[PDB]
Amino acid sequence: TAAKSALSDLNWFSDLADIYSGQQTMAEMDVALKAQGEQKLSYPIQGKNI
Amino acid sequence: QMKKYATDTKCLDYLSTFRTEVEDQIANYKVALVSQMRRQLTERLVEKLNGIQQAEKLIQGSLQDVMIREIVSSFKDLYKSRPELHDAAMQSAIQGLSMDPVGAHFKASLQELAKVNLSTATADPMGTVVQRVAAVFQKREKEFLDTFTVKATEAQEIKTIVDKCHKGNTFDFHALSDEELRRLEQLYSTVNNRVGFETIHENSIKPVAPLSENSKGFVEFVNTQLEITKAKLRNARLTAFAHAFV
Amino acid sequence: SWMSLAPFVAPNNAAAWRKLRDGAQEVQTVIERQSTPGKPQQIDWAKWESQIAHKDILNCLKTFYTNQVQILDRALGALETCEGAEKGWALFDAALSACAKSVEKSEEL
Amino acid sequence: AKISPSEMSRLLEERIAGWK
Amino acid sequence: QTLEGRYASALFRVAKKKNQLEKVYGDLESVRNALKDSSEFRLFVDSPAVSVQQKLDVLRQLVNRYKFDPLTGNLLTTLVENKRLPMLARVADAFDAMYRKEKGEVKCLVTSAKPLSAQQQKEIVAALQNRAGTQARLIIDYAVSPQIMGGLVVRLGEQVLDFSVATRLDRLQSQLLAPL
Repeated sequence: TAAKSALSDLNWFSDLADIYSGQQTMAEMDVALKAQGEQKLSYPIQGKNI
Repeated sequence: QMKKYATDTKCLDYLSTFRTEVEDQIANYKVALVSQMRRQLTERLVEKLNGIQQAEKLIQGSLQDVMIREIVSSFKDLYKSRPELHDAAMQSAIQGLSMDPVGAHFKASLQELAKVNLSTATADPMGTVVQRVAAVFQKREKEFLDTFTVKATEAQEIKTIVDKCHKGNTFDFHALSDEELRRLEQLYSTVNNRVGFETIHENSIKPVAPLSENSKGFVEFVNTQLEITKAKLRNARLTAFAHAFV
Repeated sequence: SWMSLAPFVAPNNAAAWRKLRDGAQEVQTVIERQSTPGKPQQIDWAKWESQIAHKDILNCLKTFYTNQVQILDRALGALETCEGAEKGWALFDAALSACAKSVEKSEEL
Repeated sequence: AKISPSEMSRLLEERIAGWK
Repeated sequence: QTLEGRYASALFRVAKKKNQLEKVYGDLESVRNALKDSSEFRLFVDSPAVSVQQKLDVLRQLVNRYKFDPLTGNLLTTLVENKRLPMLARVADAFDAMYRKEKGEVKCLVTSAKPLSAQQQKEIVAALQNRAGTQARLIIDYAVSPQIMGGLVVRLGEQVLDFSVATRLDRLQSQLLAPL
């Protein structure tokens, strides 16, 4: 019943996961503010655009 | 033995490198996401054009098929009806033993067809081969355009019943609506998925899962702000969908 | 280098770590992929304008394409030059200090 | 590709000539 | 080329020179009619338990009764000694076809119903200028699938000139369903 990792109770693996997911999402939603300027669109519609 | 645990000093450099790396492995993520969107858009358009080309091809195939079938049936009628073609064919063969009415009638109908503008024509069993073939032409073209274009009834419905009833000068927001707004969203997913546009689905974003209490002060600032971005973006989407339809 | 931080994990802190690990894997599975071919798609309308007979809806579709690619390249070159994240980098720094406070304990020996 | 009335019909008309 | 073809080519290429084959042609036609009208001579060559003695005697005496030529007798003795006499009528018809083919062909021909003496004349003169064969003895027929346009076969096998309505029509239709 030995113990590797002479270091004591580690409890900072959760926070790393949380900040990783947070930075990932914050990037994902600082992207789509830019990639959806959406000036105008051109939809082909029967009777009018055709 | 303790010659083992000398590794346990190197559990501190790793975290410095964590902070140094993740602020770069992320800056090389937004770029890849942009290019992902570009790739998906391009592939969507390409598949659309392959489909539309194939449809055009099969249309013209069926067109010439019927163009031949109907001329042939017309000739099979006219021959058995008319007396003159018999002796004309006799003379034709006789002089050929050293033009026939079949090639003549075919060429005549083709020449009379080449300058018809089949769009201006009439119903299916309408006698004249042009009236027999243009029915197929127009009907097939209608069954074509409804699948790689939007229909004017779908437009009129929302344009006159849904969008402008919200608001005018800009068509601002959408909380002023019934639950049937969700159906409009479904309607969105039809149009762009027949035309072949690629718009970002905001809901592909996923919020954070809390793990421990110490993180609570961060996650909320994300998730709250995420809503402030998720709904906002929604508006900047649908206004476009409206301002094509006014 | 921080990916070689596995063996200092304990089974009470495993799934979280695994989540983190798989999270990063997702990112990397994107990036290399979206830089391996580079740009082989690059469609050329000279072909399709000819091969198609309508040339009435094709034009608007192409217009949409060229209107979106401009804004994509815009955002791309724009990001290629805060406070919302420091609230978590503080958690990271606290964890750093804790791990040093533990390694010093296990450097007595 | 090509259009039916003005092109294909002319082509097919050009195609039919043949005997012997 | 065949067996009966062998005897045919033999007697033809041997007899064309001196025999005045037309004489042989007439004698063989007489023999063919005697065959078709006897029913014992047919039996006789079928008659397998007959002595070759009686056969040879019959033939030698038949020389002195009807018209006869020497090469005819040589051939008859040949088909006797080679045990190939029942092939006699077949080789006779082979020789008839051979000689009349040297001189003039007989051809099949089809219409819908009765044509006219005028276009009949036109048909025969056109087929003659096409053949350039001075002798042509034809057939008339009525098959209405090829609607009325005159289809036929000038009898040499590799020329069935299909001047018809339905045939040109179907060939054209199946042609112009081609892609582009």
